Amino acid sequence: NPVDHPHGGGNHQHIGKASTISRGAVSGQKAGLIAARRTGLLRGSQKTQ
Amino acid sequence: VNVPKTRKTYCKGKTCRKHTQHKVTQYKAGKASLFAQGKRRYDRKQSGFGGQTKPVFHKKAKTTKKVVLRLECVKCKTRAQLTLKRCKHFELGGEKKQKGQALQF
Amino acid sequence: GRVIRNQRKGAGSIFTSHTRLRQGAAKLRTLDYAERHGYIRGIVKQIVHDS
Amino acid sequence: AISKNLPILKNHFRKHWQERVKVHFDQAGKKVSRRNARATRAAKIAPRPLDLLRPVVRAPTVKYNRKVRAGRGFTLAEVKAAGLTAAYARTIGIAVDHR
RNA sequence: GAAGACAUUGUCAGGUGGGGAGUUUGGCUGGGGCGGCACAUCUGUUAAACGAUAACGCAGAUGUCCUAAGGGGGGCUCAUGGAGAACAGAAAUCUCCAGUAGAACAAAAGGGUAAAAGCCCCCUUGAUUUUGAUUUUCAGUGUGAAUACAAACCAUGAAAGUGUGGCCUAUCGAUCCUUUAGUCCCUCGGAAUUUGAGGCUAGAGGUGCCAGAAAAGUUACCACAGGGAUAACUGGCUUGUGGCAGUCAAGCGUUCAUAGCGACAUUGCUUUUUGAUUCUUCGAUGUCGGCUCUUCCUAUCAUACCGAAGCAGAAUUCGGUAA
RNA sequence: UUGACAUUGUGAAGAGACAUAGUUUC
RNA sequence: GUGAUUUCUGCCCAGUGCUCUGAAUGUCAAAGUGAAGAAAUUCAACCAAGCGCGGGUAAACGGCGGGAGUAACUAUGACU
RNA sequence: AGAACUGGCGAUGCGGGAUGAACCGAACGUAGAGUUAAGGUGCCGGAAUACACGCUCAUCAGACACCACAAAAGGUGUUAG
RNA sequence: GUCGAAUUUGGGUAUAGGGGCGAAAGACUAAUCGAACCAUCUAGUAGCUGGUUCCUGCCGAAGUUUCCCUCAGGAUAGCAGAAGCUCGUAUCAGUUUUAUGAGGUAAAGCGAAUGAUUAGAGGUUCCGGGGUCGAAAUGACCUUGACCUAUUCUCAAACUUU
RNA sequence: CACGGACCAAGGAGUCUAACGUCUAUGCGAGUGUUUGGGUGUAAAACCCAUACGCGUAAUGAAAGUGAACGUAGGUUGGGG
Ligand SMILES: C[C@@H]1C[C@@H]([C@H](O)CC2CC(=O)NC(=O)C2)C(=O)[C@@H](C)C1
Ligand SMILES: [Mg+2]
Ligand SMILES: [Mg+2]
Ligand SMILES: [Mg+2]
Ligand SMILES: [Mg+2]
Ligand SMILES: [Mg+2]
Ligand SMILES: [Mg+2]
Ligand SMILES: [Mg+2]
Ligand SMILES: [Mg+2]
Ligand SMILES: [Mg+2]
Ligand SMILES: [Mg+2]
Ligand SMILES: [Mg+2]
Ligand SMILES: [Mg+2]
Ligand SMILES: [Mg+2]
Ligand SMILES: [Mg+2]
Ligand SMILES: [Mg+2]
Ligand SMILES: [Mg+2]
Ligand SMILES: [Mg+2]
Ligand SMILES: [Mg+2]
Ligand SMILES: [Mg+2]
Ligand SMILES: [Mg+2]
Ligand SMILES: [Mg+2]
Ligand SMILES: [Mg+2]
Ligand SMILES: [Mg+2]
Ligand SMILES: [Mg+2]
Ligand SMILES: [Mg+2]
Ligand SMILES: [Mg+2]
Ligand SMILES: [Mg+2]
Ligand SMILES: [Mg+2]
Ligand SMILES: [Mg+2]
Ligand SMILES: [Mg+2]
Ligand SMILES: [Mg+2]
Ligand SMILES: [Mg+2]
Ligand SMILES: [Mg+2]
Ligand SMILES: [Mg+2]
Ligand SMILES: [Mg+2]
Ligand SMILES: [Mg+2]
Ligand SMILES: [Mg+2]
Ligand SMILES: [Mg+2]
Ligand SMILES: [Mg+2]
Ligand SMILES: [Mg+2]
Ligand SMILES: [Mg+2]
Ligand SMILES: [Mg+2]
Ligand SMILES: [Mg+2]
Ligand SMILES: [Mg+2]
Ligand SMILES: [Mg+2]
Ligand SMILES: [Mg+2]
Ligand SMILES: [Mg+2]
Ligand SMILES: [Mg+2]
Ligand SMILES: [Mg+2]
Ligand SMILES: [Mg+2]
Ligand SMILES: [Mg+2]
Ligand SMILES: [Mg+2]
Ligand SMILES: [Mg+2]
Ligand SMILES: [Mg+2]
Ligand SMILES: [Mg+2]
Ligand SMILES: [Mg+2]
Ligand SMILES: [Mg+2]
Ligand SMILES: [Mg+2]
Ligand SMILES: [Mg+2]
Ligand SMILES: [Mg+2]
Ligand SMILES: [Mg+2]
Ligand SMILES: [Mg+2]
Ligand SMILES: [Mg+2]
Ligand SMILES: [Mg+2]
Ligand SMILES: [Mg+2]
Ligand SMILES: [Mg+2]
Ligand SMILES: [Mg+2]
Ligand SMILES: [Mg+2]
Ligand SMILES: [Mg+2]
Ligand SMILES: [Mg+2]
Ligand SMILES: [Mg+2]
Ligand SMILES: [Mg+2]
Ligand SMILES: [Mg+2]
Ligand SMILES: [Mg+2]
Ligand SMILES: [Mg+2]
Ligand SMILES: [Mg+2]
Ligand SMILES: [Mg+2]
Ligand SMILES: [Mg+2]
Ligand SMILES: [Mg+2]
Ligand SMILES: [Mg+2]
Ligand SMILES: [Mg+2]
Ligand SMILES: [Mg+2]
Ligand SMILES: [Mg+2]
Ligand SMILES: [Mg+2]
Ligand SMILES: [Mg+2]
Ligand SMILES: [Mg+2]
Ligand SMILES: [Mg+2]
Ligand SMILES: [Mg+2]
Ligand SMILES: [Mg+2]
Ligand SMILES: [Mg+2]
Ligand SMILES: [Mg+2]
Ligand SMILES: [Mg+2]
Ligand SMILES: [Mg+2]
Ligand SMILES: [Mg+2]
Ligand SMILES: [Mg+2]
Ligand SMILES: [Mg+2]
Ligand SMILES: [Mg+2]
Ligand SMILES: [Mg+2]
Ligand SMILES: [Mg+2]
Ligand SMILES: [Mg+2]
Ligand SMILES: [Mg+2]
Ligand SMILES: [Mg+2]
Ligand SMILES: [Mg+2]
Ligand SMILES: [Mg+2]
Ligand SMILES: [Mg+2]
Ligand SMILES: [Mg+2]
Repeated sequence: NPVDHPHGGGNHQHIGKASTISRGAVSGQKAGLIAARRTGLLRGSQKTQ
Repeated sequence: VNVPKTRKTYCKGKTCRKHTQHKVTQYKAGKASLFAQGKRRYDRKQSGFGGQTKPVFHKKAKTTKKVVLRLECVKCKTRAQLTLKRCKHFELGGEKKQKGQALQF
Repeated sequence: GRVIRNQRKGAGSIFTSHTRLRQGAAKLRTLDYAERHGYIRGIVKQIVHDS
Repeated sequence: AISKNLPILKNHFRKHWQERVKVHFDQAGKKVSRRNARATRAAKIAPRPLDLLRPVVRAPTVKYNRKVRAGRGFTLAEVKAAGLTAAYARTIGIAVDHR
């Protein structure tokens, strides 16, 4: 439920706002993809060039 | 409206005290100045904690402002405010109305 | 509302590491005179699971 | 809370003023007490009087300078002129004021 | 050993900060909401021939527009029509006749107006200065608007005159604070000069919820004080709508208004339709349907006895006494 | 989080001024 | 976040967020600087992060059109 | 549901309208006698089963303002025109 | 339902109220949970609901005006009481009469203005359209329109002389 | 067919205070107010009192400031006595 979490509540389950949260966010706010500089399925070879 | 850039009217200035020619111009403002007692009291009232400490107007309804003429006696220097009805369009430049002319092209 | 789960973690009450069975911390030898001028020999005496 | 043609009042009773009411029921008592003190001081203080010689002095400000009023003590000057030092004058029931 | 006057910490400053705090989230209303504004106003009507007068009554209008569309003076006469003149036609520009306004005067409407209040021209800034009285609205407060004078200075006209904005009836704004104009005037309290600041008089910056707070949502997790001044359910008035029944008889029915029907009209009844109302109940009168069981009504589906038929018989339809 | 000031000292090269001596500042 | 396995997992970075070896003469605090002033003060320049500009990102939040015609009956519409 | 003028009810009993806030009559100290209002007088029920001229017969008669409903349309019932 | 494990369970121990704890129900946190319990601030505020204690005598209302984040509340005026005070035939009046004004409702009117509305009759065209004669006509003849004249039936809250 | 009220005792709600408006009674009157205090006492009483102070006797201006007789302290009209 909302009391518990930024993600809580709503009549369907859903995040309702980008789950990529800023570095400068505050305690209580940082849930999900913190400081995420990209997101989505990683295509193609990784490995540090 | 368009009103004349000059105007012959009453001047109350002890020496003048008659009808003299005035230059017409349009009153503006006046920069704020801190050190007005109001700004001084406000500035203190807002220091420390407590947030906005005075009201802040939002429910605006007018879409005009009474225009005010500055009238200056070319002789006796002294000035005289006079205030016009609410209008939307004020010029005091020129272009007087013309007799009975056709519409152009 | 409430303090969320990932904040409660930090006060480590029910959240501290379960430690009872652990062998002890893993560590190289203190860097003494032997190890930094020569070498010193040991025997591995037991290799052992650490919970 | 505003009505009739009444004067506008300013009764400051918005604090817990009942916690600070001093009603002098002890007027008569303190008076007695006060009088007893004086009889005691008189008796202790042997033949001396109950008070010190105080000087004339002209009162301050445009409002009272018409009148003259008992001062505090006597100025190092006045004492000197009256043929005595201040240290003594003090032991003789005379008030002296260095300022 | 690493690190190094950098980190760190201390104080101010800018950014960010529903993680958290505190708060707010108009009114009228045939419930409330959505809508509209009857919330500040104007014209005509409702309005019952003085004045006043209500509804979410009726037909409209207002938050502007004008250096002339204000002020003065002279001259002129308008809408429309008839009869006339090359190109010229329904309509171009010319002339004469008729012409009470049938036009025009920013705008809503209503009043008003003809040597004008309209149209053309001439000269202009009285749309100015001071501060009172008065009428409407009214509390006989304010505001808005307006009236007639006093005291100036002007304009126009030969002049009497007229002119204190717009022919009249609408077109708008407190206290605090800011800003400007005014007199060169008062104060800064130990005494002065100078900046600065503060007063006094008159304006501008605005509150349209218009006598004038600074204000987003959600709650079906919900709470309180109340309300039958107020909705949802029975019940009451109503009966538009729904349902049922008539009168007239043009038609339908091969022929033939009325066997059976029945247009245009028109009179009713009913209260198992739905509306309309909001009288009772919000310190509670347990929703929908079904089950069970009683009783009642009749606008009768069957059963008894009848009358009618476009009733040969059989079948059916119409009607009566009948629950 | 970002800046300034204080904690804050010592050399050296290079810039910056009285306008190409060294007190000063980056 | 999604929810065993199997199989698949498309297009969209304009928006809201997140994020970057980006650019820079736009905005921009306190201190410090300069200028005027008898000073209080006023003005100006410089100027951190941020913002604005540029780039990345959907297994981030989320999104994934409307009208008009067109085939030898009609219908339908691959096609425009 | 909403206005105008008056009069009421609310705030008010009493007599009448059976009953009823508002209608009719009439406004109130405690009582005696008389006379009335509005409304009544077969019996309930105080008070003429009074007088007088007509009309009306209903196998769903009718019966007194407000008021507790009935219409168009019909009758060779009967009445007077 | 499950019953050999993400099993059941004792004691000890830790976590405390905008806090904990939560395989997530706003669940659980000592019959208390969408913020526990205890005391105090605290007799919290209440335009709202309830109640408000003897008798008789006299007088006796309002639900309307204006302003209000006003609409279950106030302020203002009115209506009411009390106290009287200055006077006294005096001056007074929810009335009439007489004289002199104002008014545009009811009625009325529409062969009177504006606006509606039924019917004909008579006129008028170099000029609205058709049609016959036509080479055409600013020609003639019918035709139907409008307009005009004198008539006719009917109407008005936002029409009107009266 | 709105609410409280089964019954009975006892308790149970416009108070006190600060500062006020009108009215009235009383004292004194251009004044008035003894009670902070002092004196004194038969001791919280009653009796007595000096200096101040408060309100009043002056107003009006934002202020600096100025500051109430032309006159029988006026004329006119009504006025009880
Ligand atoms: C809107 C702006 C300000 C407004 C006014 O200063 C608001 C103030 C009014 C007041 O008395 N006290 C306050 O706290 C707010 C005003 O007069 C306008 C013309 C100009
Ligand atoms: Mg949240
Ligand atoms: Mg969020
Ligand atoms: Mg959610
Ligand atoms: Mg989801
Ligand atoms: Mg000057
Ligand atoms: Mg540990
Ligand atoms: Mg006090
Ligand atoms: Mg208080
Ligand atoms: Mg004590
Ligand atoms: Mg002494
Ligand atoms: Mg440091
Ligand atoms: Mg926040
Ligand atoms: Mg919050
Ligand atoms: Mg509302
Ligand atoms: Mg409301
Ligand atoms: Mg409604
Ligand atoms: Mg609405
Ligand atoms: Mg209303
Ligand atoms: Mg209003
Ligand atoms: Mg207005
Ligand atoms: Mg007005
Ligand atoms: Mg009238
Ligand atoms: Mg009125
Ligand atoms: Mg007009
Ligand atoms: Mg004339
Ligand atoms: Mg003007
Ligand atoms: Mg006022
Ligand atoms: Mg006025
Ligand atoms: Mg004009
Ligand atoms: Mg000035
Ligand atoms: Mg000075
Ligand atoms: Mg001074
Ligand atoms: Mg000083
Ligand atoms: Mg000066
Ligand atoms: Mg000065
Ligand atoms: Mg308002
Ligand atoms: Mg208002
Ligand atoms: Mg608001
Ligand atoms: Mg809320
Ligand atoms: Mg019905
Ligand atoms: Mg019906
Ligand atoms: Mg019907
Ligand atoms: Mg017929
Ligand atoms: Mg037949
Ligand atoms: Mg036939
Ligand atoms: Mg039915
Ligand atoms: Mg009701
Ligand atoms: Mg109901
Ligand atoms: Mg209820
Ligand atoms: Mg009940
Ligand atoms: Mg019950
Ligand atoms: Mg029951
Ligand atoms: Mg029957
Ligand atoms: Mg039969
Ligand atoms: Mg037949
Ligand atoms: Mg039966
Ligand atoms: Mg029966
Ligand atoms: Mg029966
Ligand atoms: Mg740094
Ligand atoms: Mg995901
Ligand atoms: Mg799941
Ligand atoms: Mg997982
Ligand atoms: Mg694909
Ligand atoms: Mg593509
Ligand atoms: Mg995108
Ligand atoms: Mg700066
Ligand atoms: Mg999107
Ligand atoms: Mg009556
Ligand atoms: Mg009552
Ligand atoms: Mg009565
Ligand atoms: Mg009776
Ligand atoms: Mg009856
Ligand atoms: Mg009986
Ligand atoms: Mg009898
Ligand atoms: Mg008899
Ligand atoms: Mg009758
Ligand atoms: Mg008959
Ligand atoms: Mg919290
Ligand atoms: Mg709390
Ligand atoms: Mg805590
Ligand atoms: Mg839930
Ligand atoms: Mg408990
Ligand atoms: Mg529990
Ligand atoms: Mg209480
Ligand atoms: Mg309480
Ligand atoms: Mg209320
Ligand atoms: Mg009486
Ligand atoms: Mg208000
Ligand atoms: Mg009210
Ligand atoms: Mg009530
Ligand atoms: Mg009229
Ligand atoms: Mg009329
Ligand atoms: Mg009439
Ligand atoms: Mg007439
Ligand atoms: Mg007519
Ligand atoms: Mg109740
Ligand atoms: Mg009960
Ligand atoms: Mg008792
Ligand atoms: Mg004695
Ligand atoms: Mg004693
Ligand atoms: Mg004595
Ligand atoms: Mg003394
Ligand atoms: Mg005084
Ligand atoms: Mg003075
Ligand atoms: Mg002077
Ligand atoms: Mg005279």
